[PDB]
Amino acid sequence: LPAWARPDYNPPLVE
Amino acid sequence: ALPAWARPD
Amino acid sequence: LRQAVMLPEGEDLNEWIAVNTVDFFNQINMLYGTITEFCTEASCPVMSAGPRYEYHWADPIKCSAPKYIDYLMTWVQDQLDDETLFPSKIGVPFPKNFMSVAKTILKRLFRVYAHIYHQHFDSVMQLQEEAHLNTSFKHFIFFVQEFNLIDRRELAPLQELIEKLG
Ligand SMILES: [Zn+2]
Repeated sequence: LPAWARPDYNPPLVE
Repeated sequence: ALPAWARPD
Repeated sequence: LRQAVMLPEGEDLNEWIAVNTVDFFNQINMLYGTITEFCTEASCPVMSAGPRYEYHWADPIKCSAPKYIDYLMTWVQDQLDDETLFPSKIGVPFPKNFMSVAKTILKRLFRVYAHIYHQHFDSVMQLQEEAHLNTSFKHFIFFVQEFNLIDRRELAPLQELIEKLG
């Protein structure tokens, strides 16, 4: 399964 | 018509 | 984003939804464009969003993701260019079925995000488009949630992601 599926996944956003 | 998603077989 | 997506003071709801819908179409059009090289007839013989969700052409009749997404995106662009649906001239009101058409457009754009996240996240990361993808999707989702523009069933494929972003 994809990385974003992990419960520890912290969605990286544009800065 | 692009119907709603369905569970695959 | 919770504030940015809110209807500006005195602003017309339809116009607000219209302007933002165009922006969302452009963002997903751009994001999908970056991975078209990796979304082929061979890689994606059927339009899906992971092992639990699939999108039929008609229902069942199935079709590839590239064909499905191209048709869906072409249809959306045509709606955006329909003066009767998305009036650009002053004084011309939005049609009575505008909200319904806008919701259908947004429900469909969602499926493109779903497909990219489930079937091409590896390409997204490789192209270093992960932050971009998340940012546009977050804006998209926050906007739809603010006006409840997409039914719960449709959102199922990225529900886990939706919660994390919230
Ligand atoms: Zn694909």
